[PDB]
Amino acid sequence: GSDDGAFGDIWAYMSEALTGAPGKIIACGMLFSVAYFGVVKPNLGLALVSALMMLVMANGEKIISSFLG
Amino acid sequence: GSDDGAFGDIWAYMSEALTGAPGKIIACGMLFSVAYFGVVKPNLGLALVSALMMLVMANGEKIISSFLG
Amino acid sequence: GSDDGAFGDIWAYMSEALTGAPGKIIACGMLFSVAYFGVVKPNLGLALVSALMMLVMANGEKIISSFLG
Amino acid sequence: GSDDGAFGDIWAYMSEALTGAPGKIIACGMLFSVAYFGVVKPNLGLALVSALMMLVMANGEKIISSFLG
Amino acid sequence: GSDDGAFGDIWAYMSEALTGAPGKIIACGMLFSVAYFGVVKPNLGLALVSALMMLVMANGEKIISSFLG
Amino acid sequence: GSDDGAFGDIWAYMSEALTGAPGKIIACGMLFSVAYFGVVKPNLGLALVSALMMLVMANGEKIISSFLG
Amino acid sequence: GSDDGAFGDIWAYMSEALTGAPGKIIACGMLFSVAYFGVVKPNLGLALVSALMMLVMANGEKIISSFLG
Amino acid sequence: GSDDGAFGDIWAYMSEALTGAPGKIIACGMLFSVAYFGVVKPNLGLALVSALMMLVMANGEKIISSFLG
Amino acid sequence: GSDDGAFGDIWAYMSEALTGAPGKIIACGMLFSVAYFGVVKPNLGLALVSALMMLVMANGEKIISSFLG
Amino acid sequence: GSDDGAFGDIWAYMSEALTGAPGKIIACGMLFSVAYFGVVKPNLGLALVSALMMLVMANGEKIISSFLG
Amino acid sequence: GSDDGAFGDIWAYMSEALTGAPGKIIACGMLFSVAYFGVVKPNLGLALVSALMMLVMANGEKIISSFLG
Amino acid sequence: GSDDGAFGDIWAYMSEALTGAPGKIIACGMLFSVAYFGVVKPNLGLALVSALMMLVMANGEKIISSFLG
Amino acid sequence: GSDDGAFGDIWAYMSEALTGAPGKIIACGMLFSVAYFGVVKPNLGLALVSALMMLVMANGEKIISSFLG
Amino acid sequence: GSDDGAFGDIWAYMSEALTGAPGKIIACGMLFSVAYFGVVKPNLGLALVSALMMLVMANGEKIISSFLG
Amino acid sequence: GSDDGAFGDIWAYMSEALTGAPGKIIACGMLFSVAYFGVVKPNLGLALVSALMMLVMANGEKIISSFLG
Amino acid sequence: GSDDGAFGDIWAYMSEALTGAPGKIIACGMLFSVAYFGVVKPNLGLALVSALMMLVMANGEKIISSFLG
Amino acid sequence: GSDDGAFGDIWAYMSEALTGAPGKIIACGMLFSVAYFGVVKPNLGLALVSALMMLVMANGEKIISSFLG
Amino acid sequence: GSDDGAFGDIWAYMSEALTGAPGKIIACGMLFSVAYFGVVKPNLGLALVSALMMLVMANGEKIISSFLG
Amino acid sequence: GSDDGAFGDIWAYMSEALTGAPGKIIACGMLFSVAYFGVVKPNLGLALVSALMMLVMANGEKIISSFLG
Amino acid sequence: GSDDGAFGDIWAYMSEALTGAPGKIIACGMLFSVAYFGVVKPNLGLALVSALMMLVMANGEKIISSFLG
Ligand SMILES: CCCCCCCCCCCCCCCC(=O)OC[C@H](COP(=O)(O)OC[C@@H](O)CO)OC(=O)CCCCCCCCCCCCCCC
Ligand SMILES: CCCCCCCCCCCCCCCC(=O)OC[C@H](COP(=O)(O)OC[C@@H](O)CO)OC(=O)CCCCCCCCCCCCCCC
Ligand SMILES: CCCCCCCCCCCCCCCC(=O)OC[C@H](COP(=O)(O)OC[C@@H](O)CO)OC(=O)CCCCCCCCCCCCCCC
Ligand SMILES: CCCCCCCCCCCCCCCC(=O)OC[C@H](COP(=O)(O)OC[C@@H](O)CO)OC(=O)CCCCCCCCCCCCCCC
Ligand SMILES: CCCCCCCCCCCCCCCC(=O)OC[C@H](COP(=O)(O)OC[C@@H](O)CO)OC(=O)CCCCCCCCCCCCCCC
Ligand SMILES: CCCCCCCCCCCCCCCC(=O)OC[C@H](COP(=O)(O)OC[C@@H](O)CO)OC(=O)CCCCCCCCCCCCCCC
Ligand SMILES: CCCCCCCCCCCCCCCC(=O)OC[C@H](COP(=O)(O)OC[C@@H](O)CO)OC(=O)CCCCCCCCCCCCCCC
Ligand SMILES: CCCCCCCCCCCCCCCC(=O)OC[C@H](COP(=O)(O)OC[C@@H](O)CO)OC(=O)CCCCCCCCCCCCCCC
Ligand SMILES: CCCCCCCCCCCCCCCC(=O)OC[C@H](COP(=O)(O)OC[C@@H](O)CO)OC(=O)CCCCCCCCCCCCCCC
Ligand SMILES: CCCCCCCCCCCCCCCC(=O)OC[C@H](COP(=O)(O)OC[C@@H](O)CO)OC(=O)CCCCCCCCCCCCCCC
Ligand SMILES: CCCCCCCCCCCCCCCC(=O)OC[C@H](COP(=O)(O)OC[C@@H](O)CO)OC(=O)CCCCCCCCCCCCCCC
Ligand SMILES: CCCCCCCCCCCCCCCC(=O)OC[C@H](COP(=O)(O)OC[C@@H](O)CO)OC(=O)CCCCCCCCCCCCCCC
Ligand SMILES: CCCCCCCCCCCCCCCC(=O)OC[C@H](COP(=O)(O)OC[C@@H](O)CO)OC(=O)CCCCCCCCCCCCCCC
Repeated sequence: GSDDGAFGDIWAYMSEALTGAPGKIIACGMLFSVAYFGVVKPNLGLALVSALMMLVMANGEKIISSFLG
Repeated sequence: GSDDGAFGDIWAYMSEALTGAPGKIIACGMLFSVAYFGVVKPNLGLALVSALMMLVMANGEKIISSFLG
Repeated sequence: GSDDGAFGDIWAYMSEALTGAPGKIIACGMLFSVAYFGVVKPNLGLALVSALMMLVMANGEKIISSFLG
Repeated sequence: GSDDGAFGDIWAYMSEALTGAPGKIIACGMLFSVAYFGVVKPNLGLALVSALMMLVMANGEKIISSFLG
Repeated sequence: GSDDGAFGDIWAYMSEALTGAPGKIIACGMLFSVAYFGVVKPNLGLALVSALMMLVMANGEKIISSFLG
Repeated sequence: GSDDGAFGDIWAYMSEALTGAPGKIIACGMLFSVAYFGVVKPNLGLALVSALMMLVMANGEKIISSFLG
Repeated sequence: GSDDGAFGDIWAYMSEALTGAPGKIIACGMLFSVAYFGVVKPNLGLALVSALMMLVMANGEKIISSFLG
Repeated sequence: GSDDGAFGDIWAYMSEALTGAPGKIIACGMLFSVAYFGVVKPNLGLALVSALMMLVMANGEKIISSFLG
Repeated sequence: GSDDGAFGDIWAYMSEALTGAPGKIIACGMLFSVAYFGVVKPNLGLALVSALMMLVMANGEKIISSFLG
Repeated sequence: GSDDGAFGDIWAYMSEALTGAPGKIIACGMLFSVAYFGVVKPNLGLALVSALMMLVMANGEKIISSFLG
Repeated sequence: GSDDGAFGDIWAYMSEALTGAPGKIIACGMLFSVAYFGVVKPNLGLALVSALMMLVMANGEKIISSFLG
Repeated sequence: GSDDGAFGDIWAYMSEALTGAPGKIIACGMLFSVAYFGVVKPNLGLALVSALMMLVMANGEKIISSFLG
Repeated sequence: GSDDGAFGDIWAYMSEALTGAPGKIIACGMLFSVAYFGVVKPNLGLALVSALMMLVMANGEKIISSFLG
Repeated sequence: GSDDGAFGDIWAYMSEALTGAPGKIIACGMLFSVAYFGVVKPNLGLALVSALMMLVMANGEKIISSFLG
Repeated sequence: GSDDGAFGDIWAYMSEALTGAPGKIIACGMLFSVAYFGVVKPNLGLALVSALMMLVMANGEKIISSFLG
Repeated sequence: GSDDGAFGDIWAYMSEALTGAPGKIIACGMLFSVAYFGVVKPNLGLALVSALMMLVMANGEKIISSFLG
Repeated sequence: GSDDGAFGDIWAYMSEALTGAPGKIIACGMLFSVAYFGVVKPNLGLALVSALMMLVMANGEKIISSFLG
Repeated sequence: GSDDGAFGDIWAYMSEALTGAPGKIIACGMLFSVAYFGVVKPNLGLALVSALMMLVMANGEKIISSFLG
Repeated sequence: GSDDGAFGDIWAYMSEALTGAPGKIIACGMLFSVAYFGVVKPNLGLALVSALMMLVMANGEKIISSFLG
Repeated sequence: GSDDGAFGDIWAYMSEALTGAPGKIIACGMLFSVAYFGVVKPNLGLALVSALMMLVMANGEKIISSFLG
């Protein structure tokens, strides 16, 4: 695929925001949810799941560029 | 089928955009939705489903050209 | 039925366009809709439905010629 | 009824065109509409309805000749 | 009523044409309209209505002769 | 009521067609719809409903003749 | 009211046809519509509504004669 | 009922297609849906339901001919 | 039933794809789901259920051809 | 079955990924879950279950190709 | 209220049919639905609910005559 | 208000029919609808609602005469 | 305003009929409509709306005389 | 109640089918469901519940005739 | 009850399949489940329960025919 | 509040029926449900809850009159 | 409360059936459940609970009449 | 606000009916619904909610007069 | 804006009626609707919404005068 | 209580089956369970408990008839 065109700026902004401020906000929300739901039932496995999800988010642009030429 | 004609340019643009900027934008939206919905209920299977959907998108032009001569 | 006559050219163009550029454009639109609606609710069954619809489109001329003599 | 007379040629042309080029054009339009409306809401039942309508078109001359002597 | 007189030939021609070539042409037009309007909104009930109308046309002479002595 | 008159032939044809070819076509359409809608959500109760509807169709002439003298 | 006069024959024919051949034809049309619309959405309540309507038709002459002296 | 008439060919085609190519296509769609929905929640009871539905389809013509004379 | 006709090609493609590439893709999805859901709760019985479902898929064409003549 | 066709690339990618990077990621997740759940209740049998599941994953393509021709 | 008048026959027929053939048909449909829905989830309480509904139907005329003078 | 005048007879007939034959027919229709809709989803609360509606019908004349002097 | 003049009698008759026989007839029609539409969908809120409308009708003359001097 | 009338044949067919072929089919479906759901969780109490339901089905006509006069 | 009618073939097939191939498949599934669940917790009582369930399946047709006349 | 007015009769009937025949019917239904649901899971606490609910029903009119002046 | 009225017959039937045939059927079901669940875990206390529940059923009418005047 | 004017009588009637006969009827309906829905699922919290709603109804006029001057 | 002019009286009446008799009538209707819809589904949040709406109505004149000079 | 009525046959069958074939089957299951669970831990007290349970089953009809009049 080609990253340029009429929608090149939108794709660039989305890719930068995936690991940028919106992605960091979503990760912080994940951490907040993990901490909050652990008040009654402490479960640190959800922290590992959130870490894996943040790892996927960090590699989301690479996966998208690999699958879509 | 024949890729040329009066609508050849439209079909060419659509095929290139399927794996181009609009397709990448839709894939990034899929990743964003997967990350967002995992704040409360972490589910990494939806990431696999999104990967399969991006794989289908990458092969969409081939499928269309195979089915429609 | 007879494929010739005053409307022979129109019927020929429609039959060729069913599996030609307009049909391919409609199939690409189907794929785009399937990818877009899967952002929030990933459902790969709609991809199978779209594949079946493209299969019907590929055989549309044969069905029409079989039913209408 | 009698197929001859002053309007025999018009009736003959209409009967031949029902399963001829105009009928095939209308059937192709039915297929195109079914494919187009399935982009957002894939519904293959309309394909069955269109097949039944083409079956009725193929037997339209027989029905007309049976009802009208 | 009496079928003879100065207008006997006109009445005879009209009665024969009701189920003859003009009636068959009108029935074929009904079928064409049913097929055409079903491209966007497939509705096979109109086919049943057209069949009933052709049944009425086939019995039009009998009804007229029964009502008018 | 009286089954004869100017509209006796139309009523006779309608009564015979209720359990005849058009009624059988409608019943086959009911079966096709039941089979088609069961692809995604298998529901055999609709088959029982269709059987009851065909039973009503078989007794439609008797009901009409009983209600209308 | 008085059933005789200049329009006595017309009123007599209408009253006899209400439960006669035209009324039976309308009832058969009701049954056909109920069967046809039940192909996609089986609803046997419309059959009960049609039965009530035929019951009203059977008593239409009595109602008219009661209201109009 | 009588299988002949103006709509005899349509009824014959529908009856043959119920257990013919369209019926087989619908059954294959049932099998595909059963296999697809079993990816996340394996449920082999739906396979039994589909088998019963195909059994009903195989006997649909017999049921219709029994109910409608 | 008869495998030929206007829909013979569609039925042939569906039957070949049931045990072909789409069926293999669905089976691989079944295996992926079984492996993924076993991360937290290892359950190898779902593997046996998936094997039985693939066995049913392999015999789907035979079952359909046996039930539908 | 045939591994080629319109969906040949998708099936090839899925088969290679079953024992490739996604399969290895799922196996590593299995190991992580086994290690994590053993903090409070050490149970090494789940390690054997995970080893068996990885063995099934390694032979998943062979099983699918054997069952689906 | 008064049971006579222009609509006396309609009311009499409705009251007799409430506990007559149509009411018995509706009760048999209730029993059939209770038996059918108990295939997957056996629930005999719905049988008691249906018995209570039939009891209400048996006393429907009395209730209507008591409320409406 | 005054119950006499040019429209005194119409008002008297309407008031008597509210709790008379037409009102009883409407109440019987309510009972029939309650029984029919309870075939699939037994709900006896609708019977209580219908009883309340019949109670309102029985007191409709009193309410109208109280509000309108 | 002044209630006398050339149109004093018409205004007096209209004001008396608002809460007189025609108003009572309209209120009875409201009650009949509420009872009839509640056969399929029992909704007693429409009864409250009708009561409010009758309350407005009872005070219509006062409102008109207050607004128009 | 009276078993005769316009709907006497429908009621007779329903009563005979309650303990006839459709009732036996529903009972066989109950047995199949009991056997199938006992693969993972063997529960023979559901067999007793199904036996009680078949006992109710055998006495359904008697119950309906007792409740509805 | 009567084993013949429109649904005689369906009932015959279901009765033969209860102790035929589908019943044997369900029994083999019962045995497989008993063997599989005994890997961690060996319990041979479930084998006796499965034997009793197969005994019930073998006598299912007799029970159904005894309860339903 | 005032118990008289246009709706005095409706309120009186509702208050008398709360502890009258409809209230007793609802209480008997409560007892029947308690007995029925205790077949599998005997729970006599629901009997105490039903007794408390009947106590509330007996005092419903007093509560309503106390809250609403 | 008053046992008479429009719902007097329904209340009488429910009260008689509480200790009549339906109540005896529910008690027999309780005994059957107690015997069945005692195959694996013999517990005769559930028999005492069922006896107490039958005692409550025998006094249900008295309790309802005492609470509801 | 001012309670007088052209709509003073309507407002006075509505305020008196809020805690009068219509309000008492609505409260009795609330109690009936609470008792009815507690047959299957006894929930006395809905009684407390209904008591709070009646408390709000008793103070509705005060709230309206406080908010609207 | 200026409150005087040709339409000063109309604006004054509307502003006074917003918090006057018509506004109070609308608020009482809101309370009645909240009480009525809470019979089946008790929801006291709608009471808070109605209170907020009455608060907006009380400040409607101030908002209008602030926005429109 | 009365043993007759609409449910007299069901109650008679249940009472006869309590000490009949189903009761004997349940008792044999009790004996089989006692023998099976005694392989590892021989406990003949469970045999006495089963004997007491069979004694209760033999007197179940008497207890039910004594408690329920
Ligand atoms: C960075 C450090 C390493 C990362 C952490 C290690 C992995 C941790 C996972 C196991 C923790 C176990 C205790 C969890 C506690 C727990 O209850 O988890 C709950 C969570 C949800 O799982 P299910 O939906 O199966 O849960 C159903 C219920 O059990 C609800 O919990 O489990 C997972 O997410 C497991 C899947 C992660 C493993 C699968 C990963 C492979 C799929 C993704 C591959 C990439 C796809 C890319 C797409 C673009
Ligand atoms: C690239 C790496 C390999 C790809 C990933 C591996 C496959 C992953 C699938 C299983 C993950 C299981 C956990 C998911 C978590 C989950 O809940 O998923 C939810 C998602 C939606 O499934 P349903 O609509 O059945 O879900 C109903 C509810 O369960 C909602 O979840 O499941 C799927 O998409 C399964 C279908 C994928 C498998 C079918 C693929 C074959 C059809 C497409 C073939 C191509 C068609 C082409 C048309 C042109
Ligand atoms: C090429 C590979 C093989 C093709 C793919 C295999 C078939 C896939 C179908 C099942 C996927 C199930 C999951 C879908 C997910 C899903 O939700 O689907 C939604 C889609 C719409 O179905 P309904 O309108 O019943 O849906 C109502 C709601 O459920 C909305 O989804 O379902 C279908 O299209 C089923 C009908 C396809 C099967 C019928 C085919 C036979 C009719 C056409 C025969 C030809 C007519 C020719 C006329 C000229
Ligand atoms: C050649 C292969 C066999 C043909 C295909 C099998 C029949 C397919 C019908 C059912 C598919 C169900 C899913 C459809 C999906 C669907 O939504 O359909 C929509 C379409 C329109 O129906 P309605 O107007 O009832 O729909 C109202 C809304 O539901 C809009 O859909 O339904 C039909 O056409 C049903 C009538 C066909 C059955 C009636 C046929 C008998 C009348 C014609 C007899 C001949 C008259 C001759 C006059 C000369
Ligand atoms: C021949 C064998 C015996 C016939 C089959 C047995 C009856 C089967 C009915 C119950 C199956 C339950 C599962 C269905 C699955 C289901 O969902 O059904 C859907 C279908 C539509 O019902 P509703 O419109 O209430 O459904 C609203 C939604 O639930 C949509 O399903 O239900 C019925 O048709 C029930 C009415 C049949 C019973 C009423 C019959 C009495 C009225 C007709 C009397 C004759 C009138 C003659 C007029 C001339
Ligand atoms: C050929 C081999 C023998 C056939 C297979 C044996 C029967 C299998 C049924 C039980 C499997 C249980 C596990 C299923 C898993 C399951 O969840 O099923 C789901 C499916 C839908 O049932 P419901 O709509 O009750 O489900 C509501 C939810 O539970 C959704 O599942 O259940 C049925 O279809 C049961 C009805 C079949 C039995 C009724 C048959 C009698 C009616 C048809 C008679 C012919 C009518 C002819 C009209 C022309
Ligand atoms: C190729 C090797 C042999 C195949 C594997 C052996 C059979 C394995 C089954 C037992 C494993 C037990 C542990 C599973 C672990 C487990 O939890 O399973 C879950 C799965 C779903 O069962 P249910 O829906 O009863 O589960 C409800 C909950 O328990 C969810 O698990 O169980 C089955 O699929 C049992 C039915 C298979 C047996 C029925 C087969 C007969 C019906 C199909 C016959 C063909 C129909 C053809 C239609 C065209
Ligand atoms: C003749 C023998 C005696 C009759 C049977 C005894 C009563 C049986 C009721 C309890 C069985 C409990 C297990 C059911 C299993 C069950 O799930 O039931 C479902 C059914 C529907 O109830 P809901 O709509 O509350 O259910 C919501 C969900 O739970 C869906 O089930 O429950 C009822 O019908 C209870 C109301 C009957 C009791 C109210 C009767 C009083 C109102 C009618 C009075 C006459 C009005 C006349 C108007 C003209
Ligand atoms: C004679 C015996 C005593 C009468 C029966 C007792 C009252 C029964 C009501 C509750 C049953 C609850 C279960 C129902 C089951 C149910 O689903 O009901 C459905 C039905 C419709 O309510 P909605 O439109 O709120 O329903 C929306 C959806 O929930 C559809 O059900 O509910 C009502 O009618 C409640 C209103 C009756 C209570 C309001 C009465 C006060 C207004 C009328 C006052 C007179 C106006 C006179 C104007 C002239
Ligand atoms: C012919 C031989 C004698 C028949 C068998 C003996 C009765 C067997 C019942 C107990 C078995 C216990 C183990 C079951 C295993 C089990 O889990 O059962 C499940 C099944 C469903 O009960 P529930 O809906 O209470 O279950 C909620 C969950 O526990 C799901 O199981 O239980 C019943 O059906 C009990 C009701 C039968 C007893 C009530 C009968 C009286 C009502 C019907 C009277 C006739 C109404 C006629 C209307 C026309
Ligand atoms: C006449 C003799 C004395 C009456 C009986 C004594 C009270 C019995 C309650 C405890 C029995 C415990 C075992 C039950 C077994 C049981 O499972 O109960 C189930 C039932 C439902 O409770 P929940 O909805 O909390 O249950 C959620 C799940 O646990 C389902 O059971 O519990 C209650 O009803 C408790 C509330 C009664 C106590 C609250 C009463 C105060 C509120 C009503 C005050 C009047 C409001 C008037 C409005 C107009
Ligand atoms: C007179 C005696 C004292 C009154 C009773 C005490 C309060 C009872 C409430 C708690 C009972 C809990 C168990 C209920 C059982 C239950 O399930 O309730 C269901 C009912 C509906 O609540 P939701 O819509 O949140 O429920 C969603 C689902 O849970 C459906 O239940 O809950 C309430 O109404 C709670 C709100 C009452 C508390 C809020 C009051 C403040 C708002 C109103 C203030 C006045 C507004 C005036 C506007 C003009
Ligand atoms: C006087 C005492 C304090 C007032 C009450 C406190 C506020 C109560 C609101 C929350 C209650 C939540 C439970 C409700 C239960 C509920 O279901 O509510 C339903 C109602 C309708 O909301 P939607 O249309 O979002 O609902 C869609 C569905 O959920 C239908 O309910 O919700 C609201 O009105 C929320 C908006 C109020 C909050 C927005 C206020 C700000 C906008 C107005 C500002 C002034 C505009 C002036 C223009 C001139």
